[PDB]
Amino acid sequence: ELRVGLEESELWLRFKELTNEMIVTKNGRRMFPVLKVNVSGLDPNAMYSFLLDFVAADNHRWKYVNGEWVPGGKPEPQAPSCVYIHPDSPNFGAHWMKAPVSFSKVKLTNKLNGGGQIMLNSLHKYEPRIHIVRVGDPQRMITSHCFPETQFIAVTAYQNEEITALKIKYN
Ligand SMILES: CCN1CCC(Nc2ccccc2F)CC1
Repeated sequence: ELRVGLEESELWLRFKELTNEMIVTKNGRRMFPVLKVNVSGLDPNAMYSFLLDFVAADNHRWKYVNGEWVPGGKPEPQAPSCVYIHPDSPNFGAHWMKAPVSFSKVKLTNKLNGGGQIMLNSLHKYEPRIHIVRVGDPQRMITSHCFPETQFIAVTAYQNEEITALKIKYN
């Protein structure tokens, strides 16, 4: 049976209970925490690519008011559906299962300025989503896992001083 497990879930949860925030910039910013998963039940012999995208969680934006995140207006038009290809792609099931799959290099941006960055809209809540794509499959079979522990709001600057502090503490 295919299982994809979130690594460092108790670290994600510490951020999620404050409401998690990820910085977006012109040139793109790496995430902290880093999204990492453990995989079992792939065909060790088969070849697969790992994809990461970010799903919009709400039909509204958010605002940090009196130390509380609250609904903050109508959404911006959906961000362009950007997909990040894990740099080990394509590779054997055995490769993906022998050690946690780490998306350490992905960069979140608020400007389309290339370099395989992911464009997100400031003050919008997103949920990371990993896809496993079997290579050479005439059926183009894909599997999708969502990680609700990893939800965050995209921000141009941290709003919660406690998130600023957690980021420095654990990073
Ligand atoms: C005290 C509770 N806390 C335990 C440690 C933390 N884990 C963690 C910290 C830094 C790097 C990697 C990690 F997994 C998750 C929650």
